[PDB]
Order: sequence, then structure tokens, then C-alpha cells
Amino acid sequence: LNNIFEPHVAVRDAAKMNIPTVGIVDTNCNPCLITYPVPGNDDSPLAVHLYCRLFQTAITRAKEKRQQVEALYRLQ
Amino acid sequence: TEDFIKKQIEEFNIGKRHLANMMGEDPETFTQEDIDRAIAYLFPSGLFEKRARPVMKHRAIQWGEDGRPFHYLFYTGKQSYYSLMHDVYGMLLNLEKHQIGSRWLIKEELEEMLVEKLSDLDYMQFIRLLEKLLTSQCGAAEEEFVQRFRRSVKQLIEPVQYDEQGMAFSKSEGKRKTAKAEAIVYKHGSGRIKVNGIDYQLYFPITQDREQLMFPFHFVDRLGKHDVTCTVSGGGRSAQAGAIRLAMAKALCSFVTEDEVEWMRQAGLLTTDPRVRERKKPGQEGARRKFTWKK
Amino acid sequence: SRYSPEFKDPLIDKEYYRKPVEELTEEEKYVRELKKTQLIKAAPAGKTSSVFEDPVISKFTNMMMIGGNKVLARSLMIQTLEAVKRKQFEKYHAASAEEQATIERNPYTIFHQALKNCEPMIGLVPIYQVPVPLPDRRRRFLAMKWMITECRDKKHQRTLMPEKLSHKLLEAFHNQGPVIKRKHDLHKMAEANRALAHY
Amino acid sequence: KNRAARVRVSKGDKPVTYEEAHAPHYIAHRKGWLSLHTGNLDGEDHAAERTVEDVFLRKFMWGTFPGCLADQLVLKRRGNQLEICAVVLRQLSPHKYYFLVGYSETLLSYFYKCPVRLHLQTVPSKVVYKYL
Amino acid sequence: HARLRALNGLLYKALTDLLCTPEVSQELYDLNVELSKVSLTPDFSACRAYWKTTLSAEQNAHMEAVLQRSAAHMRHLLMSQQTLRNVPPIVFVQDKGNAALAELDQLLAVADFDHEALNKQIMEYKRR
Amino acid sequence: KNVLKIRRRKMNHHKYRKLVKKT
RNA sequence: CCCCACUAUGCUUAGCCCUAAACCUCAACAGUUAAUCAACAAAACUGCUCGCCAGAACACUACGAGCCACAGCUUAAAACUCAAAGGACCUGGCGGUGCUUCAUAUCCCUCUAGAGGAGCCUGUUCUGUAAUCGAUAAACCCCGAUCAACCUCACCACCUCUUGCUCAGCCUAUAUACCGCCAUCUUCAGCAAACCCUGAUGAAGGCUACAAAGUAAGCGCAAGUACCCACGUAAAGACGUUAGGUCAAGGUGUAGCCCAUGAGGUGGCAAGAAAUGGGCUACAUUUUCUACCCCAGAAAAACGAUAGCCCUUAUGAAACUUAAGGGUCGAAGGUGGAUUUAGC
Ligand SMILES: [Mg+2]
Ligand SMILES: [Mg+2]
Ligand SMILES: [Mg+2]
Ligand SMILES: [Mg+2]
Ligand SMILES: [Mg+2]
Ligand SMILES: [Mg+2]
Ligand SMILES: [Mg+2]
Repeated sequence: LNNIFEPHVAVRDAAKMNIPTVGIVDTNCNPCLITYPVPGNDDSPLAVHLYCRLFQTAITRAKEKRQQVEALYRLQ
Repeated sequence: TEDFIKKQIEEFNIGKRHLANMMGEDPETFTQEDIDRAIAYLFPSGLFEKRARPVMKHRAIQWGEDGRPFHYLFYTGKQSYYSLMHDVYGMLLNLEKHQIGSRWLIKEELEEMLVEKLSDLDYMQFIRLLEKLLTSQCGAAEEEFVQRFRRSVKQLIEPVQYDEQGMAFSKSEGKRKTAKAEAIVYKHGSGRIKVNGIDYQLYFPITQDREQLMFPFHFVDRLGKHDVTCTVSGGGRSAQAGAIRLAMAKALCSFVTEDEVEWMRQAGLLTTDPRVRERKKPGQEGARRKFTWKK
Repeated sequence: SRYSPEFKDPLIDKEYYRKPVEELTEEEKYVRELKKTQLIKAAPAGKTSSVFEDPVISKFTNMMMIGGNKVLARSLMIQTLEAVKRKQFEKYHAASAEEQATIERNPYTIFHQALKNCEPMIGLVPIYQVPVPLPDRRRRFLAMKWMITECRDKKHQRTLMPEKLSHKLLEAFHNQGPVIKRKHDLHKMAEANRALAHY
Repeated sequence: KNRAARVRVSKGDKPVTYEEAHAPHYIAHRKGWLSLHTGNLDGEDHAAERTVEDVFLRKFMWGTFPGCLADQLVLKRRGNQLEICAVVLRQLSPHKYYFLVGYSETLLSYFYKCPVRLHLQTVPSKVVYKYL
Repeated sequence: HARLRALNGLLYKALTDLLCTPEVSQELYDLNVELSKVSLTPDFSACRAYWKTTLSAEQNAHMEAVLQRSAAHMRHLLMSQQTLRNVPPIVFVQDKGNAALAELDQLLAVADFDHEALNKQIMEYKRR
Repeated sequence: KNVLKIRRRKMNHHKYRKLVKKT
């Protein structure tokens, strides 16, 4: 949601451009156009920090696993 | 891309070597100033706009060959400005957690620094953030950051000389309208002023000109304490009087204290009057007088 | 103007720069410190630091000037002052001691007092010719212009400007003459139009 | 509005060279004079003769090289030597270019009684400074 | 025009009656606003009520702001009372005319002492 | 909505009443 | 309309009349909220029934019929005529229509010097001539002309020439065919292609900075440059506006003349009844004359023509018409109405 509680225009734009969108949707959000909606609180600092940590860890794990797989294939 | 820039760099190096060969200079110590001088000599162009003259000299792209942008704030479209704002906000957070002749650069200077284009409101936001940083009792690590965005906002005095006769004197010059005067003021004298070898009361029958000549010495309370020889050419009586006044004040600056020099500068005795005759323009009677508007 | 707005008008006053540091207030000290970083316009050819420099007389001379003939206007002004002083000296020497005490002989004082007496307190402007108050600058300008116009009147024939101006200044010093009458007529007209002044 | 020696922007499609893209008030500032002779200097004579010769040379080289001149000529005078520097397209064959160079040089030299020379700089197409 | 004058008088009386009561608002009644005159636009587009302003500048601004706020409510009240079927918008205009008279009184206390036009054409045509 | 139809009806009624009064 | 008085009438009783924008302008009943919906209005529908509608206008009409109704109500046509009538929106503007801010030589007042009074100079209009043209409120009027005695000259009169200085010519018509060069708002800052989004992908719309769909190349402003700075003055000043000016700078479209609307020679206008614009000189004593180039002496009813007349000189082949000088004359004029110009 933007600062006027309407859905972010980026959601509609990404749907137009066929970009998959993960999204944290609160009770007042609109998960219709979000590819992978995660129903959760988006206002509490603890919840936002947990989401940031989770996505950071997922991306870092994915990148390091990609490096490991590429190195292992090179050593094959 | 970067390949084109690298090709241009190699071409510039080769051309610099050729230019050094042509001018006979050492190709090693052939610097940019030498390049500019050689180009100006070899291709003499008198175009007033210096950007249009011949020049031999040394924006980028924000993503690599894989398409991944280098800056994590690239998709904002203003990555430099928002990165700067992010760093400033981080510094403010750190300061909060732990606890003149300078001005802010103009929007054009900020855009040049950040090689981007910024709106007035963005500039105002950044300036307000910088002011909040300054007022937050920021340390030297942030004071240098502020001084990155800070921009700085006295009259030189001629030295005393000595003549054949043994007197100690100073010499200066001034101008007013189309009159130029050169004055020589001796450290010791009796108030005698001679203009073009003629005594001032004879060369300046008008009392106003004599008052103008008196003004500098009277201001610093030095009437009769010096002897002055002036050579003035051009202009009329009042222009000559003003030029002599300015030259005498500038020369007398060499004998009064620095405080008196500042007082004279504040009194206008040292500023050269830029008011000169304005040129007549076609289609009007004078400089500003339009013709009689018929109906 | 060839001067950029950064420039500031010069302050030609020796007493200002001779004031001791201790007497300076915090605001005055700040102003003096700021002036060290400000560009100052060149001193105009009119005003100097001379102890005899009278801004009122300089302004009157400028108003009397016709076609940039400053020399002639200054000569007329000094001749007027000399004539006023000579007439006052003649009156003093021709009068008894009791009258001699009252008789004033300073030409500058007489000039200033005459201009002050000729100052119209209230004037009139269209809005109906509504009587309206006048700022002090307008008052002084009106007094000077009235004196100059009255002296330039064709009613006087073959008489030089210094003599006429001296006579009118002496008349105004005693609250008489055509200029004081003009001021009183203006005030009478304002009193008459008091009714319409509510516009 | 000033209509003299200016190219008016209509759709941002018209290509213009450096010369055409600059209005006359830029001559002393961004585009030097296309002709260089001492006639217009102080105390020098025969300005009108040089002007007439320059106009004839321009109108003659324009028609002698039809559709070949990329930009306006550059006329230089050094003593009695006259040099015409012309930017030309590469449409025409070099044989015709050399024939025209020889013909024009000889004819101009005999007509103006001065050793005329013609230097051609070839470009693939008219150089576009900007679009208007 | 006679109708405009009559309407101006009626509206002035009605507005004066309105402001002598806490009807519009308590603050406006406490302000004790007075009126010098009321003028209608020739096209009946607006009704300008010229209210006298006191010497205090801040009080004058406060009174003007309250009048601007309550102009619409006063227009509705006038339309409700049926003093006029169609009441144009009311604009409260400051009147400083009395200030000039007061200052003149202060300073004076110290001041010291048709047919003929065309007949020419007819004459010219007769002579020509 | 415009009252042109209502205006036409009113004009016709007025003319009919005038005709009835006349005759 | 306003003020006063007053009646039918509003009230009661007993009958009639049966009309309303009698409107929640959305018929009664039952049901649904599931995938919305031309628009607007009161969110969209389904089932069922009754009443009603079938272009506008003729027509809340005529006729017929009914009614306590008698200038009435209800029902309700046709002929002639039309290519529309109509519903809801979109973009719209101009309004001698106010209020609040404003304008910085600017709208008024205030400041200075002027114009509007006189002469003269000059342009224009009119008069006149046989005797150019163009300019015509701002944006014409010492304008094309940084210039007309002959030439210039394109005008007029008279005479002369015919493949003509020109692989002719035309200053013949059209600036309402144009190029070219400009006026004007402009003492303006907007013009904008190319994209993107919204309205269901309708005519359209795209504003929020604690930001909510806009981005914009380019043009102009700006910037830079010239002159003496960084200031100022120039220069610059887009797209549009006045079918704005110039076919007489030149070129050119169209149309016309070709023993002449072309070419050449000689001679000639151009004045004043008059009005008008602009400029110069003044109406003086802050002046005039002289010396001087600013410490003087005289003049002061004289001040005031560059005009008129005469003469000389300069230029030229030609001066009556040009200019300069001299002599002579000493006039109008006595600081000028409404109005109006310019200057920071
Ligand atoms: Mg939430
Ligand atoms: Mg009802
Ligand atoms: Mg029913
Ligand atoms: Mg009915
Ligand atoms: Mg009926
Ligand atoms: Mg019937
Ligand atoms: Mg004629």
C-alpha cells in the first residue's frame, strides 16, 4: 500500500510487464495481482525486520549455493 | 560502452605522442597544459566562446554486459541523489543513537557533484537534511561531509618605496569614467598636492573637486601629514577629481593601519566606481530615452 | 545599476569608526563584523566627510541644479548663504544690544529653521481631493520645492537668484512670506475638505 | 521575429550542419567567417572586389559540383594565392572529381589572374550537427 | 438606479439587524462589527458590505477573518428571513475612510494658520 | 433535463385557453 | 414591484369538482450479492404478474363517448410536414461581473524634463498640378531615403526606337500565391515531438514533496558570449497572433503588354486655404555679450529667426530651387487648455 492506503502502482505495473511479485499483504491489502502473497502484519517493526532477515537469508543462501554448484561443476 | 571510451583513450594517447613529437617536447612530461598550448598555437581560433575553440582532451552506463545494474538504488532513477540521502540519514541515525563565510552549494553545484538532474524540492529536502545534520552536534566525521557541500563566500596594499631624494613613498593608481590617474604619496609631507606639476588649488578651481581630494586624508585624519604628486589624463574635472581621490586613497592605504584601511573601504574610498557612460542604442534618443511615442 | 545587489551604500561618518569597542553592543559588533565581508559602493562625489557638509543644503543645491550645472547651483547656494549672513550682520550692527541678543547670524541655522517653518504638516491627494498626511521626506521635499518655485517666479524682475532666495529665506525665518502663505492656504483647504476627507 | 539566416525547428527531423544550426549573432562566437581576406581590415582597400570575387566563386563552385558540396566553401587568400576548401560527398566518381578540380582550377586562375587551388575533403554524407 | 438603491438600503438594514445579535455566532457578536454602507453590483452578482475597521491592526484582521468565515452563513440567514428572495454572495470590505478623517482631525489640531453642435454641420452644408 | 418539452406543453395550453376564451 | 384599505378565498356545515413536478420522477410480490456496470441518477440483477410504450410535431388537440362536470375532466385521433426529435456526458470559452493581491519608469498619484501656445524645420493628409508609388491605431507619419537641382526616377508632356545591353524586356496586376527581411504581443515562458498510464481501451484525463502516473528529447527562456566585473546594457527572445508590411531590394508562382504597360532623349512639378505628427530655436536674469574655460567686466524691454530680402563663397556643366558666410531686417513670442511623451 502507498501512503494514501491505495495499492502500490508498482503492483499493477509489474503485472502489466509480467514480473512475478512476492508481497506481504496485511488485512487491508489486495492480494489479487500478487503472484506469491504472504498474509502477514506489515506495520510492526518486528514483523518487517523478520521479513527482511528471511528474504536476505534466502537470497544469500541461493547465491552461495549457486556459487557452490558452479564451482562443483567446474571441478567435474 | 566502456570499449568505446577505452578506444578513445588509446587514440588520445597516440595523438598526444604525435603532438609531443610535432612540438619537439618530451613525450613523457607532455602534460595537459602543454597539449592545450600546442593546440592553441597550431589551430589559432579567436571564437569568443571558449567551448567552441579546438580542444584535445581525455557520462557512463550503470549496468554491465549481463544487464545487472551496479548500484542497488539504480531503479529509483536518481541513484546518486538517493544514495547520498541514504548515507546522510544513516549518519543522522548514528548521531541520534550515540546521543561565517560558508554557504550551501546551489542546486546547479549539487547536480554537477551528483552528475544527475534534481528538482527544487529534492534540493530543499537535501539542504534541510544537511542542516539537521549540522544542528545535531555532528562530529568531525560528519563535519567534513558537510564541508564537502560548503562553499566559501581584503584589499591588497602596495608596499612603501624609496626615491633618489631619500623620501619614503607609496604609489598607486585609479580610474573614474574615462579618466585615469596615478598618485604618489610620501610618508612625510606638508599637505602639498601637485596635479600634473600644477598645484591642486590652481588645477581644480571648482571647490567640489578640492573637497573630493580632501576627503581621503580628512577621513583618516591626515590633513597636512603627506605630500602628493598626481598625474591624471582623460575625462572631465569631476572624473579627474574622482580618479585622483581613488588613487590617493589606495596609495595612502600603505601608511594607515589595517583598521583605517577597513574603515576607508567601508567608506567607499577604495571601491572603483563602475558607473560609466551607457552606450546609445538604435531606435531611441539616448541610452534610455526612447523617441516620442506617436499615436 | 552597474552595482550588484551585494553592494552596500557607504557610511561616511568618522564618529562611527571612532566609537570604542567597549561601547559597541552585541548587535552593533555583529553589524561591524558583517560589514567587513560586504562589498561597499564607491563614495559618491556629492557627500564627503567634511565637517561643513550639510545634507540638507546639498539636497537643496541638487534641486536647484538645472541641466547638470552643479557648479552654478553651488555658486547660487553659497551666494545665498553669504547674502543671508551679510543681511543678518547688517541688522545686528544696526540694532541695540537687547535686539542684538535675539538676532540670529548663523546662515545654516536660518536656512534650516526656514525650511522647517515651511514644512506642510498635511497635504491633499485624489482618492475628491482628500486631505492626507504626508511623510517627513515628502514634507521636506514640498518645503524645498515650494521655496525654489517661489524664488523662480517671474513676479521678480532682473533680481538675481541669490538675493531673491535670501529674501524669501529671511521672510520664512520670521513666519512670513509667500511660501508660509502657501502652506497656510494648503492647511485651510485641508480644513475645508475635512468633510470629504472620509473617503 | 528574426528570420535572417536561421533554421526554424518544426518536428526535430530536419538535419542541419554546424553552419546552418547557428544564427548570425554567433559568427564572432561559434562559427568563424567562411572567407578570410584582408580587404575588410582597417586601412585596407579592394573590399568590394574581394566580395564580388567571393560571391562569384561560391556560385560557380556550387554549379560546377552539382549535388556534391556537402557544406559551404571556405575561401582563403594569401598574397595573390587563392585557396578554395570544399567538403564534398563521395557520390561522384574520382575521375570526374579530378577532371572538375583541374578544369575549375585552370579556369578560375585564368579568369581572376591568380594561382587558384582547390582542396576537396570527402565525407560519406552531409555531417549532421543536430536535428530541427 | 432606484431599485438598486432600495435594495442597498434594505440589505444594509437587514445586515445591521443581523450583527446586533449573537444569531450568526457568539464571536461575531462579541466583535461588535459596524457597517458604513452596502453596495450591490450592477449585475446583482455580489453584495459588498463596507465594515468600519478599528485602529488595531490585529483586531482588524481578526474581525475581517471572522466576517469572511461567516459571510455564507449570513447569506443563508438573510435568505431564510425572506428579506430578499435571491441574495447574491456577501463580501465584507474593510472601510478605512474614517481613519483618514480622524488623522486629519488629529493633525489639524496642531496645524498653524446637442442641437448647436449639429447646427454647425447644417450651416456648413447650407453654405457648401 | 431541459424543460423544452414542458415549455412547448405550456405554450400549447396557453394558446388553447386563449382560443377557447376568444370563441 | 413597494405602501395602505378591502373582497372572493384560506375556516365551519352540506354537497360538488377529481386536477398537481399527485415525484423516492425508480409498479406490486418473491429472491440473490454470484461472476459490477452505456452515461447520469438511488449499486447490479433474477423470477413472476399487471399496466403502459413503438420517430418528432400536429396533440394535456379535434371528433365520438362518459361525468352534479358547461371557458371543465377523463379517454384520444387523423391529414398536411420534417430527417430528425430526444437522453446523459466531454471539451468549452469569450462576461464595460466583483473581491484580495499586484505592476516599479509602471495602471494612477507622487519626481524631472518635455509635447499640446509662437516661429522655423520636416513628414503626412487635404487643395491644386499634366505630373510617381509604397507606409496608414497601438505596430504610419526626419517612414523606404545612412537623403530628390539634372541623374536619382519608377511621374507628366512632347519627340524618337523595334529581336531591342540580355538565347529580350516590363517599377504591369496579385504581399489574399511566396521566398527573402521584418513588425507586433515579446518590457512574454511557454511551445513541444516521442512514449507511458487512467477512464470497462467513449468525446477525454494524467495534480499532491511526510508526494497519489507521468517521463520527456528538442526549441525558447536560462546558460554561455560581446562591451567595463559576477552588475548593467546589448545581443538573444520559441510556437503562435494580426490573410500585419514589403511583387518598388532582389528572386519567383499566376495573369497581362510585345509598333509598347518595353527602350531612349529633351523639358517640367514639389504650391498653400488648411489640418496633423515629430524636431530645432526660444520666450531670458540659474539669462545675454566678451575674455576665460569656471574668483571677471558689461548688458538687461532688451531677450528672441537656422525666417524674409540682398550679396559673396563652396560644390557642380547647370544654384532660381543646395549648403556656408556676411549685410540687412528684430517679427511672432512672454512658460502654453483638456490631454500627452520619456526616464530608476
Ligand atoms: Mg498494515
Ligand atoms: Mg407530494
Ligand atoms: Mg400494480
Ligand atoms: Mg391537464
Ligand atoms: Mg380536452
Ligand atoms: Mg367533445
Ligand atoms: Mg504634383
